[PDB]
Amino acid sequence: FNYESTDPFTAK
Amino acid sequence: GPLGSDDVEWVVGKDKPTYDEIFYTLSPVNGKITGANAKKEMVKSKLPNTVLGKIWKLADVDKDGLLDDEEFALANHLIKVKLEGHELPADLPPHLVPPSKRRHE
Ligand SMILES: [Ca+2]
Repeated sequence: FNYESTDPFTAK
Repeated sequence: GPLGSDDVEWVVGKDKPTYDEIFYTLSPVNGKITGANAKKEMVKSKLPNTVLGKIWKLADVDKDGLLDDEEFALANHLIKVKLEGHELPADLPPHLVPPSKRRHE
């Protein structure tokens, strides 16, 4: 699926 | 099911009250801290977002963007594992993950 990132780390 | 034969000693449960004390002193939301408070703590750990990120993705038991009591415990645990001079293998053994994620087969 389209990634799984909602974490405050991988947002930048 | 309490009392039986299947007992799993959660490793991070022995030194959890420390992260519990920190948990409540970070200002939690409904008993669960958000990625804000957690990330603030994790950056005060002085670790890179890469390490912190993999920590989160392993420690987020609910997979809910939040850190509950057990989730934050895992997070802080992996952080101090790095402090002890170790690495995070991106694996989560059955006795590293809270037994609340187990199905009935
Ligand atoms: Ca969580």
